[PDB]
Amino acid sequence: IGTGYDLSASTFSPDGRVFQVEYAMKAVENSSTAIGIRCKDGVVFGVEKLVLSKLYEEGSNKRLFNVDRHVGMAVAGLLADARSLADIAREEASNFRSNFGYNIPLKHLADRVAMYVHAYTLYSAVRPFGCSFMLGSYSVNDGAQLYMIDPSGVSYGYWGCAIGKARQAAKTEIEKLQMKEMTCRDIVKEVAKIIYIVHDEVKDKAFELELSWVGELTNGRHEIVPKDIREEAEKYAKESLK
Amino acid sequence: SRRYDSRTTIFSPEGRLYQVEYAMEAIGHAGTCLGILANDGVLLAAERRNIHKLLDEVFFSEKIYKLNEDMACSVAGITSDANVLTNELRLIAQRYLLQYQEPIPCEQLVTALCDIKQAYTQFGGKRPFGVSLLYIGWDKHYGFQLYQSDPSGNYGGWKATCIGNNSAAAVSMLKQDYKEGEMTLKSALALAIKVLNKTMDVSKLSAEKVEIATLTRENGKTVIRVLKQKEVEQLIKKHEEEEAKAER
Amino acid sequence: MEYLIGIQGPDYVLVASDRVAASNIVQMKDDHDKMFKMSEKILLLCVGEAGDTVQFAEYIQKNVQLYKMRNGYELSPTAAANFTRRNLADCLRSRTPYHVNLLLAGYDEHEGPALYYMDYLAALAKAPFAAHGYGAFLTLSILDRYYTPTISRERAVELLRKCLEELQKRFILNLPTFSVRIIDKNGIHDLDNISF
Amino acid sequence: GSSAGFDRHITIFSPEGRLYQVEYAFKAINQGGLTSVAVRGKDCAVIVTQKKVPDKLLDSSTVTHLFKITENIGCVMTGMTADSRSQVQRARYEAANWKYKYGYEIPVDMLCKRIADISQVYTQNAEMRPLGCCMILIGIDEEQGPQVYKCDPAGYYCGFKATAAGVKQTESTSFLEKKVKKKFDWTFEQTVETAITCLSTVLSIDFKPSEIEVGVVTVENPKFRILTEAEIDAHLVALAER
Amino acid sequence: SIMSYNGGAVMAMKGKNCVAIAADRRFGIQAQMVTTDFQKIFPMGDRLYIGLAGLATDVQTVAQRLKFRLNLYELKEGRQIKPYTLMSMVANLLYEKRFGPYYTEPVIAGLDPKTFKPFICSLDLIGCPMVTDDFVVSGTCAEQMYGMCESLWEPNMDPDHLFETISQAMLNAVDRDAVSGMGVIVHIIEKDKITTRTLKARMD
Amino acid sequence: TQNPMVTGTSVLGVKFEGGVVIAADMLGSYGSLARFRNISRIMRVNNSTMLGASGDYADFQYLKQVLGQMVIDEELLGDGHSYSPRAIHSWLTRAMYSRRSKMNPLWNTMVIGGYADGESFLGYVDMLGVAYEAPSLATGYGAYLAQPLLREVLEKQPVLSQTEARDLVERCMRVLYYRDARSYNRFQIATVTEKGVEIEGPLSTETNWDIAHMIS
Amino acid sequence: ERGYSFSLTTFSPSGKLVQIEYALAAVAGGAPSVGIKAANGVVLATEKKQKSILYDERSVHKVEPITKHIGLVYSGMGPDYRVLVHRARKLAQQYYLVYQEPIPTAQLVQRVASVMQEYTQSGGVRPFGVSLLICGWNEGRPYLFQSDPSGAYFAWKATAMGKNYVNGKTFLEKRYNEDLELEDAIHTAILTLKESFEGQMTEDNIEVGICNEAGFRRLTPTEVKDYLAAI
Amino acid sequence: SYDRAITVFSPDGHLFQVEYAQEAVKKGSTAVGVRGRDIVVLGVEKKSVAKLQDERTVRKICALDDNVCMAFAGLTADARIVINRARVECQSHRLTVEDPVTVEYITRYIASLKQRYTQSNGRRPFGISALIVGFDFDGTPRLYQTDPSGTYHAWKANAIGRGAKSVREFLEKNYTDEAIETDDLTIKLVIKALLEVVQSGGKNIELAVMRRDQSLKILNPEEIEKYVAEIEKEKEE
Amino acid sequence: TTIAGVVYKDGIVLGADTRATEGMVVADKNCSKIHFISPNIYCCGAGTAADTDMTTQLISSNLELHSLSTGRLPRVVTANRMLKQMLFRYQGYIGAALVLGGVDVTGPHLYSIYPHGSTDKLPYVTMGSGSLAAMAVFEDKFRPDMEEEEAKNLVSEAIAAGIFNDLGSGSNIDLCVISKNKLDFLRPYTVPNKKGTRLGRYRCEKGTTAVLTEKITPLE
Ligand SMILES: [K+]
Repeated sequence: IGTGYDLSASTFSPDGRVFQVEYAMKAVENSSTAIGIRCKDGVVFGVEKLVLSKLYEEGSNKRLFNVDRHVGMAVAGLLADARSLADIAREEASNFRSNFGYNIPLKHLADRVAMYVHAYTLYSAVRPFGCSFMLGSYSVNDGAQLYMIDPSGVSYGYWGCAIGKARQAAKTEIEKLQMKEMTCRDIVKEVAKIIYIVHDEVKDKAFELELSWVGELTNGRHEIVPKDIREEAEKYAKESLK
Repeated sequence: SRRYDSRTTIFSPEGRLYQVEYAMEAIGHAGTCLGILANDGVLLAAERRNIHKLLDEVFFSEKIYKLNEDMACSVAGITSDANVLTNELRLIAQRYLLQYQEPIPCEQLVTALCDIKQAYTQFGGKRPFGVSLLYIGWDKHYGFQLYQSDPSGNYGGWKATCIGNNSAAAVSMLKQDYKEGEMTLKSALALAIKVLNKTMDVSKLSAEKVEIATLTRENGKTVIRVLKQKEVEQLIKKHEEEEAKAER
Repeated sequence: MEYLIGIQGPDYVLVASDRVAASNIVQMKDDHDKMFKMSEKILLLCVGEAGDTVQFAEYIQKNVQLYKMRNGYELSPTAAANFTRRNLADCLRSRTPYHVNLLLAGYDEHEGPALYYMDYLAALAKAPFAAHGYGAFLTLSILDRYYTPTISRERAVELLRKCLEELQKRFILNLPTFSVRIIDKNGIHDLDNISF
Repeated sequence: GSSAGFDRHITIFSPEGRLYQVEYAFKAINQGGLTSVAVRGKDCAVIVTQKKVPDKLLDSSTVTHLFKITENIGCVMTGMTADSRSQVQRARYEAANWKYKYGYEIPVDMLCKRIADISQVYTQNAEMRPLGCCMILIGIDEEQGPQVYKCDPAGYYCGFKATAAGVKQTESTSFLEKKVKKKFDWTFEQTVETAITCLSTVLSIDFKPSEIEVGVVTVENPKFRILTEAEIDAHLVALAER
Repeated sequence: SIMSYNGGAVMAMKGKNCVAIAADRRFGIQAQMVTTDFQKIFPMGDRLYIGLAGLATDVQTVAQRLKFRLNLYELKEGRQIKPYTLMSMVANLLYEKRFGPYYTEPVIAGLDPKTFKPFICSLDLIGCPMVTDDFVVSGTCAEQMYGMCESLWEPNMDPDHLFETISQAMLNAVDRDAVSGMGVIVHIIEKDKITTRTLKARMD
Repeated sequence: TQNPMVTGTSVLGVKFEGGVVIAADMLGSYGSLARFRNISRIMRVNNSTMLGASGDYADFQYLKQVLGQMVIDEELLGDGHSYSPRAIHSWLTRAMYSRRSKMNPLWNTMVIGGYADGESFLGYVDMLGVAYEAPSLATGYGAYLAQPLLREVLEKQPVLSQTEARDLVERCMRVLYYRDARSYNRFQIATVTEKGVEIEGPLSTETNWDIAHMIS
Repeated sequence: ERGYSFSLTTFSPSGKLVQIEYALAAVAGGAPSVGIKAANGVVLATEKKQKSILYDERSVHKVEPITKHIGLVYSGMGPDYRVLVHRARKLAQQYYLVYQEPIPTAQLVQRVASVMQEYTQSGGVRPFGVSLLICGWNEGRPYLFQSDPSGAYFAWKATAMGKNYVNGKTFLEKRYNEDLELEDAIHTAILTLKESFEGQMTEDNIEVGICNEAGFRRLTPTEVKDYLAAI
Repeated sequence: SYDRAITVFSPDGHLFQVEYAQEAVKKGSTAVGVRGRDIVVLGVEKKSVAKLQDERTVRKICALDDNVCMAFAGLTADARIVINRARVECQSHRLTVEDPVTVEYITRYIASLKQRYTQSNGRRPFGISALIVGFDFDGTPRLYQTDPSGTYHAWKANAIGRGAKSVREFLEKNYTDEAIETDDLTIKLVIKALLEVVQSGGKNIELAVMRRDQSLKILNPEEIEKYVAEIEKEKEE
Repeated sequence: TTIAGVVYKDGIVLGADTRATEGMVVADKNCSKIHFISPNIYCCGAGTAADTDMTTQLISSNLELHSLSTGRLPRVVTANRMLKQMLFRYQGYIGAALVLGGVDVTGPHLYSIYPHGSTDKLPYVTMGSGSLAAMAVFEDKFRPDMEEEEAKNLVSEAIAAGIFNDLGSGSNIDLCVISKNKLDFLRPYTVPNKKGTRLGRYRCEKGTTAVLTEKITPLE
């Protein structure tokens, strides 16, 4: 379906499909799954960061960025475009704080970055970003927020979302949760469980779980999950995986 | 985007500019405009192609454009490109007048407009101006002049030339009938009517289908006067009498 | 201050200029030529602030020569004068104005002799005779007293020598030698310098 | 439907004078899968859109098509979501700039014309594609009363007594035409009745209150208001009793 | 001041179906006459003239640029310009340089090319039109021009009396101004002829 | 800032064994008027450095915004490396020099104090980009009034304890309140240690006026 | 962001700008528009056949005033007509600011034609898909012009453009003379529209504008009712 | 602004746009130039012999300066552009360096301009080849050509345009120390070179001559006819 | 220059003198200073005559284009906002002192726009050189919701006070009565001053002026 109308994001297919954006989405669904779940007191991210060669250091090619003092960012797809969008989000938050004098609401940061990525879905001189990403923040006066932005540029709030190869399975297993009533200390455990379930040990041999939450436990600061809590979460996930 | 680029300003494998050639075909299908250089004047005769009787023809002329105090031009080709070119010609003539406080020599104005056309066939990717013009003028250097211009930016000083539909036949007739340095204004007008008779074969050459303007010098002032309907009718009737007399 | 003078006869334009180039209480040069041959029948006598004069004269000279090469016919003295005025007036309100006082002498086959006067503001004026510098004040009275429209070239030279003698007698600055050129239908002719 | 050259790829004329990219943009509007219905009455304007929640993990508060342009103008967007958000951001900017430059609030027709001019620019130039989204603006004019306006990718705008856009705009248009021809002096209640009835009879759903969105403006209350679940449920109950 | 560098003097006066424009002919530098035949009144049509006074360089630049614009306007529209449209054109040209203004105050004097109703106006150096029914003057001796014109102008004059009045006004005004004078040129624009004639003035 | 509008007066600083201490009063004066009486002129740039600024409080606020955002971005990177007090001093010097070169000076004279890697840092930077390090720094009228006492203490005793440094700063600020027309009684004291940056205030200095009865 | 810099309109091997032909095809596929120059005015008429009763006829207009004495109507793509109307209003205002005189209708037509020419040759743009009929009264004489997508403007005494424009032109050619007053011109324009109108033509499905010594004005629906009843 | 790369390297390393400009040159009128002892001669073929034309306006030999002049083969308008820039550069060099331009300097300028159009974005190469002749200040005659590729060489005699190869072979066989002994011999050599390709003698020859300390001179048709007659007698024997 | 405006029961009465000066010497005796901004809005002009003329013309063209686009009567607030923003942009270098008044859908509105961009919405505003006298007359006699004739007489008195007590104002009084239903441009409303009748005869007989050269140029 294409071969004549899929050469530029500035071209509509006879049935009104911008095929370049769909190919960017195809790119992002061929990447390791990153999940995020929103609970009462924050949002916990999780990444099945594959290790392509063991020559890399633990922590190479992080997919859990930190775009502002209170906003995290999980990414899937092309990592170069993910880092570029992370810098765009960082610049947007910085400009917001400089002009309006307070922290950017995530409902606005998501909109700004989504419009930035939408600007690349219109012109033949540029190409759509090949990365869908999640943003998560918690502030006492606005609560926990979780948003997804895809290559098209659509932003929606999620009580839990998955991006990558195993989006469907991860969402199916997330729905079994009751995240609206749970806390971060348990949501991290369940995020590890979900990542280990959706991972396949036969096609992609090895991966390291990269976790990070932002919430009341961390005073709104988005931090990588402490090493001991990550060890406990992986221990639970492995025991559950039996 | 290279996919959609028409590559207007590039060379052909055989070394020719297709866009200029296509514009020249367009001009060759356009209205006939011929000019004849006489000893005491120079005239432009132009076939009008829009003859429909619901036209008003408010302006000074429909083909002949006054470029400055001492010069005029005609057009064969696209009318809108003609309008932009004639505006540019007026700007160039007035820029010389401002810079030197004297009228622009005709060849300089032709050269400037032709340089602009060359620019449009050299760089920028824009399509050329599909307009061939036919200049008539006077200056204190070379007297009465007649100039042709091409979309490629070429120009030539002509003593009798025709641009437009049936241009080759008109050029052949002019070559046969033009008398060197011995052609007065009335002789040139008669020759123009005769040439337009064999050029507008289908239209039978009524006086409503031709626009004639003469550039002469009177008391040190150049006068560019579009021939009236009455006197174009007189020219046509005289040519008809001469054609009938040829049978005798 | 430098000196220029021009006398337009029936068939010539006689122009003279001092040859002193002083940049202090001392005269650095005594054979300075402040006349620029813009064409075979045009002379631009340029004085004014240093640096501006040579640059502006050479600019107008380049443009006149370019016109000659590009068209095959020379600019008339009237056309060259108007071009010079246009350039000076355009640069009047620019960031780099030219402070030059000008005399443009020329001959044309039809217009005949022409003498043009331009101040540093670019105010053009065709005059039978003109002068620049503080010596104009001393010499223009003599020009008014003795000039007639049908003056011959020998009488014009005599009148010009009267002006230069007046400068030598009642003017503080020491201008010993003056260049003398005449533009006739044959072109620009170098006459002997008037010295003292 | 002849074709020569790139007329199906960039916005240049087909031999019959048709711009195929614009029609493909209309197909893109259809691609959203949703339909929207707007109808104006004696002293009110109502926009009702189809609210679908494909996944229970979404925050339904963040999945909306009714957007508040200004304090007095509403907007329902049908088509590609990112393009619709771009268009609503542009409409907000134009309205705010109108207030800043001219000192009075923008009329609905003026805003629709500005957005339609931007759309025309899209359908004139060749490097950007048209936005595959349709805007239906509503508001109360000081002199002319309720306003319902629509702008499509072609750059066309017009005021409507009642209109619709989306996957089922033809059936909804026919139904609203049959209701308009009667001219039975619409009130606020009757306007919301006819909007919801049109949407339901065209989609054959019989909505519960959470499957639609209603946004209203009124002469008494010119404020744009997005009806909550209670009001929509009350109107639906009013439908049921009849 | 900058206007008194080269002097200058122009006035215009209305009559009955005829209009007058007058100017001095002196070009000088603050004390020193250079030429006695400077052109300060320029023809902008068959029956329309503009008279520039002020800085000589700006006089010439404005006249030439206005001729530029007017020639382009006439060619594009195919009609001789109306005097009111000429005044608007001059106002726009002089307001383009509002912060670098040409130091000229033009006077426009002509007849409607369809009605032949006389028109006189003046503009300031930054483009403020002033259409009067009696007389407009501009120059470094404007006060004398006002005095003479107010004492002399009478409505509905024939071209003879119009010429006499403008001539006496200009002559006696420039005789009391040191930097303007050395001959006076007057044009009497009429329905079917222009008569330009030069006066016998004081040359001191 | 070609001319200042609301200016802060002297800001002090003395190194000691384990960090530095900087004190500045809480006043922003509009010329002679003491307009804003409880404004803080000490910034905690990060866990290791602090910044007290004299001069225009608007330019100080702008520079506080820029430095805070820079530290926020640094923390966002989360790669272990952090801005040393030396790095903050160098960046501040470059910014002020760039602003003088554009003839738009930041009308502040600033004291940067820090404690990183077991070394105490006290830094100076003015609107013209003059920068240096000294055991004790005083700005404005503090340089004439407070700095002599600081130097006469640190020349005899090169290294001071925390309590000795605090007492010396309190005495110097008392002298400044005595003999500076633009001083205010209320002030803050900020100290950097291994523990971080702690700002104490609003402190007030006790004053003696027993020479009032002597004067007649 | 940067647009294309090459002409989308180029000369075909036949020696003809096919894009202008296709724009003229779009013009010929639009709603009919007619213009008749009376001795004391000129009438501009076009049909407003909305495709449902839902459209508010008073919301958008096809006969748009430009100055107090110039109006225009089109036959083609409405959005391009809106763009050209805005540009023509800008040009008229610029002329008024320069010359303090209402812009001559011929000058406005020339400037609009220049804009059309620009879009014929400029880079990355397609020609306008509208032919305009610019009407105006100035210099004590009515005017009527037609500007094709290429930017070529023709002075006309009576013309029809859009669907059945050749048959409408034949109609006008048969039934137009010099001495027509404005009322006769309005009647003849309504008949010319009727010649191609499908179904009953009413007040809201035609839009008629006139310009005379009093200036240009759209005819209100009541006046159109009065003129329609006269048939 | 347009920034497409019109001239790009093709496989086998050819710049097709330059080759196409050279092909356009090959279709231009034949131009011949010969360097003599004390005279330099340029000659061009006139296929445009048509008698209703003003000969002044289609001259293919233009004076770049008082001491430099050129003749071209290829597109006429590109030649006009290059000639105008060459004249501007001549006058600029005369202002800045006080002296008249040497032939090689303006040849280098023209070659550099053509090469820049060969390699710059969004413009085609000049479809003209030139023959830049003239005299240096030291009185040494010169003759150069500038092909569309931008390469300039010095030639004792050369031909550009159609029949360049034929006229080049003729010049190779007929350029000796004796054939340029006098001015008339050089004139006749150039005319004989043209006669190898022109349809009819005299009427289809434009011939300009430049000698020391004299401007370019356009030989009138009568002089061309008398010269051609002299070659006719010389060929009879 | 003296320009005054007042809000009466049904609209705006705008007044202005007709004297323009270049220094202490009068240049124009019948200059028009109530400018046309739109059919419902007029602007009195003070300050630099060229500046006020050009700003009023530009805003009138902008407002005409705006009205054509919107198909509505221009609003006075719109003209005020354009004028104040454009004057602020020029930072006082456009010395346009203006009294803006007009009647729109929201009712009568009177504005006083200063060169630097300041605007004062007031029931009565006086600007110009003779603003003090007009403002004194206003403060003495202005009462809210006056009838048409009373407001017209008040503005006439204010402009007259500007004329007779300021050397930079005089030679006539112009009024503009803007109401919901009608516009009245009274030029001139009163003529409080008139040049006296010339007593002596100074007519120049033909032949008085000596002519050196002459050239007749006959025309069509
Ligand atoms: K497009």
